[PDB]
Amino acid sequence: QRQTQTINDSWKFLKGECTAAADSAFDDSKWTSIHLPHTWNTDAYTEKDYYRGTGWYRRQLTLPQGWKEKQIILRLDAAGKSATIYINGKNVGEHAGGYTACSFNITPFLSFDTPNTLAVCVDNARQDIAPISGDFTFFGGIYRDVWLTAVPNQHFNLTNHGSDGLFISTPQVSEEQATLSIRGEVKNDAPEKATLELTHTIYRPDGTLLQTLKKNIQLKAGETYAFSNEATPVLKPELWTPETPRLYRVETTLRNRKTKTLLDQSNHYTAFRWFRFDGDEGFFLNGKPYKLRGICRHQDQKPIGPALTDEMHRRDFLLMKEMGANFIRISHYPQDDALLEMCDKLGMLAWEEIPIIDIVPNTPGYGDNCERNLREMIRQHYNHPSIITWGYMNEILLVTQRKYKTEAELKPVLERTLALANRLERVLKEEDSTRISTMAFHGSNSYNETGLSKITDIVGWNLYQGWYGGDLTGFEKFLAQQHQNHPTHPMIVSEYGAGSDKRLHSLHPRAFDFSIEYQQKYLEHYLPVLEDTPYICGGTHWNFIDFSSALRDESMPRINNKGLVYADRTPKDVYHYYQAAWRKDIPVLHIASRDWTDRAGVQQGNAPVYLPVKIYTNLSEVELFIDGISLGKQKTENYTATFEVPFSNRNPFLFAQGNYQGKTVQDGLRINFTPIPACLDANNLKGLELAVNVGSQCFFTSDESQLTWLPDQPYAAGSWGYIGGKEGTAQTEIQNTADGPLFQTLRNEIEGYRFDAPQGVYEIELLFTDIFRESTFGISINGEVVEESLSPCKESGYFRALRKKYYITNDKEYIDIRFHSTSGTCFLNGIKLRNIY
Amino acid sequence: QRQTQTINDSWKFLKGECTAAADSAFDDSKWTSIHLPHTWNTDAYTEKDYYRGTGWYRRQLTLPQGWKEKQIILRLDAAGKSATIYINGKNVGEHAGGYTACSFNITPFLSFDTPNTLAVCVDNARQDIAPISGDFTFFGGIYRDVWLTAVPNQHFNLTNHGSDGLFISTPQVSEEQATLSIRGEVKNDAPEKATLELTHTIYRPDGTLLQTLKKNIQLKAGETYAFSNEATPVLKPELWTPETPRLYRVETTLRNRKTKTLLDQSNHYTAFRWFRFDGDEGFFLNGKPYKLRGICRHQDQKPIGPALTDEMHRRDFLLMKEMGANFIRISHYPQDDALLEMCDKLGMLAWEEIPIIDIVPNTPGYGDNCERNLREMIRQHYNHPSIITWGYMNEILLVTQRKYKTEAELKPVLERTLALANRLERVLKEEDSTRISTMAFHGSNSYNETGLSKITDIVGWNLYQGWYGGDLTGFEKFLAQQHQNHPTHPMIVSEYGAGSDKRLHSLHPRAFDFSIEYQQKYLEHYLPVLEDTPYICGGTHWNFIDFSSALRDESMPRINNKGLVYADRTPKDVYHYYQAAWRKDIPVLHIASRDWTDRAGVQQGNAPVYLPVKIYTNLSEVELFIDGISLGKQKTENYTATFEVPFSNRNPFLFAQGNYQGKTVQDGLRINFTPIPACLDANNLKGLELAVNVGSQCFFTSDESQLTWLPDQPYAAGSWGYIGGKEGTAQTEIQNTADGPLFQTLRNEIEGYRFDAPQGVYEIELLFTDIFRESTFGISINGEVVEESLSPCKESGYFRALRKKYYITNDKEYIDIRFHSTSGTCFLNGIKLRNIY
Ligand SMILES: [Ca+2]
Ligand SMILES: [Ca+2]
Ligand SMILES: [K+]
Ligand SMILES: [K+]
Repeated sequence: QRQTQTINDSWKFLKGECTAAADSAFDDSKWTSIHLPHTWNTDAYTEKDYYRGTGWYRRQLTLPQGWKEKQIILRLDAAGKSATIYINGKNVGEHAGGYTACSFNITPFLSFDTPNTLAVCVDNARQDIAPISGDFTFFGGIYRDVWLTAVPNQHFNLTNHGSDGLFISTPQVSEEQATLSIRGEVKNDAPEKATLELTHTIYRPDGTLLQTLKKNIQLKAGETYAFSNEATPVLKPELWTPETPRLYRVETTLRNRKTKTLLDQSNHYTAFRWFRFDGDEGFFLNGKPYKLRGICRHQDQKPIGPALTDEMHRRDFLLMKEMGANFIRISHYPQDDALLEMCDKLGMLAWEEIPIIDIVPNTPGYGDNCERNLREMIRQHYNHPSIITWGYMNEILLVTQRKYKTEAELKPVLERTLALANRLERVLKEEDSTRISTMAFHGSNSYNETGLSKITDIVGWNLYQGWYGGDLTGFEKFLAQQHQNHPTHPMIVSEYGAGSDKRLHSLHPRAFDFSIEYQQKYLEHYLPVLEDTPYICGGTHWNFIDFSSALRDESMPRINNKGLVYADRTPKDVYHYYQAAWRKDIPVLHIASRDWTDRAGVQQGNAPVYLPVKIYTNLSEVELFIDGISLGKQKTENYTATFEVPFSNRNPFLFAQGNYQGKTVQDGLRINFTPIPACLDANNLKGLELAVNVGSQCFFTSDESQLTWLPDQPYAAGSWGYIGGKEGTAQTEIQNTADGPLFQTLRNEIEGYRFDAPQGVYEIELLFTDIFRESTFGISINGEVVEESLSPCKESGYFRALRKKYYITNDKEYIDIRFHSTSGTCFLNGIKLRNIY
Repeated sequence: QRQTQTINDSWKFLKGECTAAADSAFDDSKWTSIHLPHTWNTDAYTEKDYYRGTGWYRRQLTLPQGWKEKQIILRLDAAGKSATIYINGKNVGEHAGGYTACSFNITPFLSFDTPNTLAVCVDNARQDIAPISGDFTFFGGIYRDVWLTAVPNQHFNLTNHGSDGLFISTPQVSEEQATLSIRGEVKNDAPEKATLELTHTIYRPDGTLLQTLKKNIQLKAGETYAFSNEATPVLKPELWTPETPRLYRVETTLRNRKTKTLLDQSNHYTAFRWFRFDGDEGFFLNGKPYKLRGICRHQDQKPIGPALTDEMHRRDFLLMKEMGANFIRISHYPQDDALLEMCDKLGMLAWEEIPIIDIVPNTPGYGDNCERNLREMIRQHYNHPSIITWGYMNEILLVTQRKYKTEAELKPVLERTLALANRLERVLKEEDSTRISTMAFHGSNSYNETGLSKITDIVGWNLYQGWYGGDLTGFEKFLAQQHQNHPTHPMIVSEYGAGSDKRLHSLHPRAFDFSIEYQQKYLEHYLPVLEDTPYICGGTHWNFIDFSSALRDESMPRINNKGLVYADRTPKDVYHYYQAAWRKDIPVLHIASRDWTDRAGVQQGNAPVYLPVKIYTNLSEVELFIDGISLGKQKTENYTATFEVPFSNRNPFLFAQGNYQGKTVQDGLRINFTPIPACLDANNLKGLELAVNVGSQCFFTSDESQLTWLPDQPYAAGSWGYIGGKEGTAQTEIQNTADGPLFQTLRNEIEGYRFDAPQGVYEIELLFTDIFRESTFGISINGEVVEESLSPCKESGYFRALRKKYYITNDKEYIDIRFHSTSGTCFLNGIKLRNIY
């Protein structure tokens, strides 16, 4: 019989090279105790320069005596980026690739009456292994399951590109009938021949038997045997869709032909579906038009990296499925079996790819490792009915076009690129003729002009109009252009998204302020275009999660914040916009304010402060209440509705309801509101901490201090605000603060800041960061100099926070701060006023 | 005149020893760029052995030309645990004590032509500085503001024990009139004699001028002049309470006698109140009985330690004040001026102490440094009218009596201890006769038998009956016996609390399961005893926050989790228990399920799963709905009501309402519910992840995977559950897992675990941690051996997680897992079951 179990436990780990670390008798007691899955790159969640290099893993293998006559296969499901396996000091094998499995028959190197030592040397510094470039962290270590499989001396091949050795397909599929094809290899590692019986048992979705195939076979000592048995056509077969994931189990059994002793067994699922892509009418599943509703998903989770356990992969999947998605771009690398098991069983169409990104370098051996990862991916994930397309390149021209400008420089790189591309297209269709090929392009017509877009069956456009420049309307314009010029290339929008940050909100959202509201604006424009345009087969949203990308700065450094859920898998409000549009079966009513629970605003006297509250819903009409008071009904358009809500009380309870298919549907939540006075006097100063996000139109709420910094406002008599200057913005990371975004916007060429305020003693905090890589200025308040010559970049350097507090005695009816430029410009990034006496 | 500003910006930091790190011509370019406040000890949030030792801070000081003729005073508000300060390489001064400020006149060391170097050597290893022991982390670094103050040559004394140099008190206070005493010192740092005018301006709470006092003073060169001025008696003074914090501003001004030019100015608050502690009748404020409704507050915040900005101290105060507290025990050390400012101005009585804890060591200079720290605390904080008592020792016999059990070992230690207490009591009464002295005891009568309880004006008892032993009712019993045996000693319950973990919930809460429910049970019992016993002055709940204590393991290692709010200052549900009991002015209606948003339970058929939902409120009657369905109106007792709630749907909306003072009050929220079947079959197995918290009556929801592990249940025909064994519990930290509490409980001597499940292919995961520091045992599943000789402690060691996954083919109608001992005992800490095929 076959025994499969993990050996994820009882490991020792050492970061860095170490000579003698493979030896049986090496002393490792001072090493770190760990448990797989593991990564040594949690540093990538704070450090841009994460450790790329070597690390050593050691674990004892003490073999069970019942395995004395079995073959022992070791499987590493992934290790980034490469691994060399030692058993008792003997090199057993090596693997190149961070996202595909590898397996080794380790029987010869094992003892059965002594301890055996397993030692894995892992390296994520190697430049001959994909990816070498791309918008994510190249995490090092053994971050998927590690298995031991013991099998009898005759068994199915388990050392074919780390796969299961068996491959099931369906050559023909129609409403009326379909045909099955069960192929694989049997291996005999006994010293003598053997006569076997092979059995293929096929079960309907409902568990009952549909058919048994039997074929007797013989193998001589040390031979591997290739079979390929068609099956009786299945009549009126139950077809698979994401919505009806009908699966047929196929159980393949290997027994000794005389004694009928069971030897080895291996189960797989199969399904019956066909599909095509149409440059004019889109995607067709089982003959019917089918809009692909997709998201892409990276595999990491802050702060553990990609060392996820399998229930986390399943949790991720439940979230994408409850949102209503029917398609997933598994990108940019092949992901855990735990995930693909769910796309088959619970139902999701799948696109899977290997990470060849940005630029084909002239690195010796790169192309060859790429082709092996393509074969590994395809052979390992071949039996997953959910997968309908493989891909191998994503934006392969992006860095190439940035780094090479002349036609002379482009020439050799475009040739390398077009070569590797056609090569892999051939490797793909040689490994699998049942699925579609695909490539993903950044938003450039040069993928057409260079020839790259004639290569695959379908094309993916990564489109960011309205985020990385352009207009939101350029998105549908870019796609209509591609469709008139290239009407036979069927298109998927394989990427679109906008960053958001829970700390930032705006009544006037713009791109690259990273407010919750701009990302919503961007997605609310993109999604109907995807749903209502026939030559768009679908879109895959980039990305389902906020994910690790150590090289990024922007509002959340080390993080790509374009997710629909946060890194911990709490959903952003906009997740429920997708749900409203994609789940018609249930009611969706979501007050879109879980991202905006700590609100502030400038208050005229005692009048209520108006701030928008948004609702995502599939109901047609919704009514919103604040502390019991109705704010009327509103008809939904585009699954959304905004109310202008009067905030007053400090802990208001928001409540929404509406009718859906005859049932009443409700939602509610409490939030926090703090009014800030527009006109300071001695009463409203008690307990006031007036804090302004100078140079920005966003409310910034610290997640460290819970303080909200108000949008900048110009000075008006009776009130407070800035005098002169223009808004300035950076996306570079700011040292020495948790509150990056507050320092990344500033009022440049500022002339003053004024507070009309009563006489007294005041605490003034000034926030500076020089983002213009020289500025020197003096600061006076009510005619007294508080800085003679402040130069933030000479004190602290560029992109580094300075917070300076001053105690100020106001003997006037105002607090007038003036800036006196002497070099460069005057700038101010934030200001906070408190009355002390 | 006077200019005060921070120099928190533009610092360089190096951890560890460094030679010549003080020299101006040192190269610190490869040091770390940091911004004060800073601690080098964020490692304490993960590591138990956090680094204790030396750290170096360097800054350039470039002085304004307008300061050329002024005295520059440098003030460090805190450095843990000691600081030595260097100006341009020359030792300026030293300070011992991590929680009090220090100040130095650095004018003689500075130049105005060339830049200056400020270097600070900070050390958190010195054993001659308190604390040497105690249940919190001794963070190193400069974690409070650092100031420069430039003053003219005649100025108020700023180098008296780091204080403001002024001392204002009210020698007599009644409702009819009060006296006011305004004292301080003036320093003439000029080489020439000076003749000055000293002005005190006293303002009513409403801002109007009440009195101007004026005296001429004359100072020789270099002289320090002590003034003591008595104001006119204040008639019908506005009395201060936490509910009415009326403050009188005292403005003290120094003028050049001839030219009338203003030289220096210092503002302070005084207030008029008197208080009294009675052994029979408790606490009296301004003649009226007053119950002290207190909390304690540590000053750290995960993961930045004590390096809080001042708006974070203000945030903490607001939450404390919104809860209804009127008393804060500022422990175990004095804290930020930003905190005491809110106590005076927004209203909260205060006890403040220095950290002499656990054992008076036999260390030279420790007594001397404790005395210096007590003088510093009283002088630096003398002018805060909220402070009504000073303390200096907390549980000073706790470690003494653990370490020494023989009278010969105890005799010297008790003499050292009584000597220091008696020393510090007279220092306190020397420094401040306007305030009560206090000492906090652990739950032992030895404080009475040693005479420690005879030293201070009042005594505090730290009491944990129902947490660290005993029954809940032993709390009121311990207090009653104290009161009858020592009726003249007035009593505060100065610590009481119980740990809790958002991940743990129990329908049968018990001590040290760390469930949210047990902490509620404990506090629901303690609070009314505090409210209703007359001879209890009040209590200070331990603690307001979950806080850093590196030596703690238990359910959240490195964290003391007895908070009313989490480390990030999100409130626990029980925070609103206090709010309902203590706020009469606002309505309080809180569904107690923000701590329990991810529910799950065992479902019989399609019958609904019943789970308690608690409500905290000061309403007399509440009505709970679930998904629009009402569940009745309940009468509240002890500010709480519990409903038995039927859960079926996945995303239920809970809604609560009642009446308060005529108006309708509401609350509501969504949570998640996952039903787990009691009887497994083909249908309900698809999508099922049956996970069990073996050997515990707690639900455990992982905050990493979001999966809930069910309380254990014994096997029953047709269902699933354990067979044999007893429950076992460890508080030691579990290596190699984020889900510690799951692995801390187990079924010891277990015999099997069984699921009545259909035939198929199942994934079983078993969880192991040996907690008994030898067990070896075998495991079989339906008679198939899966482990011949598993010894968790031999493969991994004690208190380390093992997660083993097995794939098993089940030909039967049950899955039967049996354990077969060999050495030690069999055990299981967790089990999870999925159906693959
Ligand atoms: Ca896995
Ligand atoms: Ca401070
Ligand atoms: K700003
Ligand atoms: K357990």
